[PDB]
Amino acid sequence: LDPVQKLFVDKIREYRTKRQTSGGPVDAGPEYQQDLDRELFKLKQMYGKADMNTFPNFTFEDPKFE
Amino acid sequence: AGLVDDFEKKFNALKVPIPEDKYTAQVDAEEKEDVKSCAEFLTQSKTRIQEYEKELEKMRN
Repeated sequence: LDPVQKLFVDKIREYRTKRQTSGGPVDAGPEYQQDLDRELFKLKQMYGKADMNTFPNFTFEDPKFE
Repeated sequence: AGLVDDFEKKFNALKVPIPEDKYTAQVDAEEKEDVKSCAEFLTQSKTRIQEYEKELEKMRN
């Protein structure tokens, strides 16, 4: 069935129409960004604000003795 | 993937120093109470053991 898979089609032609439009808050309106900023900030919370985009450096350290 | 690769090259390249420590004076805090063992009772004891065990024979007679 391809009235069915016309509609798999029909959405998939807007797989391509939107995907080759752009997609995001695009073909779609601002809405996405207005969350997006906050939701990706939550990801910043999900890692802590330890910059998930700077290569980390590492501890050089000593425990105690006498 | 510039980030990945940046960190990838960095990780591939990334080689830690090793830790800090400081009580390798314990090596020598040993040698002091390493001569205490020696001097004090190394020598004392041989000396003392000599006269005594020797001191067994003659008074065993």
